[PDB]
Amino acid sequence: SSHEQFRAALQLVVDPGDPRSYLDNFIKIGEGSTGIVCIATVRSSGKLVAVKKMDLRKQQRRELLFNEVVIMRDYQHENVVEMYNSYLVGDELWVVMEFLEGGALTDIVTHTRMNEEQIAAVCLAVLQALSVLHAQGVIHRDIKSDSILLTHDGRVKLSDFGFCAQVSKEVPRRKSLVGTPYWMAPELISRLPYGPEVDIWSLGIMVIEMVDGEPPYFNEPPLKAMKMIRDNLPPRLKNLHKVSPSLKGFLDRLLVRDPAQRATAAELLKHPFLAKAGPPASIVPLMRQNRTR
Ligand SMILES: O=C1Nc2ccc(C(=O)N[C@H](CO)c3ccccc3)cc2/C1=C(\c1ccccc1)c1ncc[nH]1
Repeated sequence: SSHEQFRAALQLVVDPGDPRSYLDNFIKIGEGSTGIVCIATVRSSGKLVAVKKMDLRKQQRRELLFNEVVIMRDYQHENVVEMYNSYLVGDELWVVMEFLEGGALTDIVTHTRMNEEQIAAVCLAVLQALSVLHAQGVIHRDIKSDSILLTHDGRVKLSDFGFCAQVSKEVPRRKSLVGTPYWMAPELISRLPYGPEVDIWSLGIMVIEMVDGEPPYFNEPPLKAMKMIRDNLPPRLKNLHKVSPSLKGFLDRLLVRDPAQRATAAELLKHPFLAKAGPPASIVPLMRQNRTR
C-alpha cells in the first residue's frame, strides 16, 4: 500500500480534527525510537498532558502505529498511563496522554541505588498491570525502565504501549521481531511464535537494571547483544552477592529461557519477594535525592 493509503486508513482509526485547536505550549520533553514526547497545556483548563508524536514515514513498520490507538482506547487501570485521544496532524500521529510528573524509572536507576522494598514495589505495580493485560491477550512487548512512569507521590504506571500486540484464541501467538534489543526475550529474538511470556523476561532484565544500573550487554552493539541473549545462559546480576535470596529466587523465575517454564504474571504476584513491596511513600525519596550504588 502507498503512504497515502496508509495515512487514510490510520485517519479512519483516530479521533477527527486537529488538537492544535485546544493545546498550547508544546515543548519537547523526551523521546523514544519511534518519535518524541512534548508537554502541552489544554488552553481552556490549564490541564497538562503529554503528546507523543510519531512520523508515519519514519517507522520501521508503520502498521504498528495502529496497535496502541486501537488496543488501548478507553483502557483504565490504576497502574497504566491513560490515553486521552489520538489525531493525525500532517504526516504525524499524535497521541495525547496523561502527564506523569515523576518521570521515568530510567532516571532513577541511573542516579541512585534502590533498596529491595522499592524494587519489590515497582515489580508489584508492573505485575498488577501485566496480569490484567495478559488476561485480555494484550502483550506489551517493550517492558524496560523507560516504560515505567511515576507520580510525585510515588505511584507506578506502565506506559510506552506503541509496540503492544493482541493475541486471541484464533491467533494465540505473535511472530514479529518487536521490542528493544537488550530487553528482548530469547524466543522472540529466535523468531519463534511467542506470547505474553516475553513481557516476563523483559521484566527480569528491568530487575537487573534496578539492581545494577544497566541491562546486560549494554555497551555491546544491539545485534550482538541479541545474539548473546539468544545463545548464552541467562544473564547474571553484577551485584549478585548483594541481593537477598528472595530477590534472586524471584529473578530466577523471570529469566527462564524456556517460555513454558517461565513464571506468569499471575504466578509472580504470589511470590514472597513481593511481600517486601513498600507503599508509594517508600518510592518518593528516589526522586528527591541520590544514593550511590
Ligand atoms: O509524563 C509522561 N507521560 C507519558 C506518556 C507516554 C510516554 C511514552 O510512551 N514514552 C515512550 C518512551 O518511553 C515513547 C515516546 C515517544 C515515541 C514512542 C515511545 C511518555 C510519557 C511521559 C514522560 C516521558 C516522555 C519521554 C520519555 C519518557 C518519559 C515524562 N517524562 C518526564 C515526565 N513525564
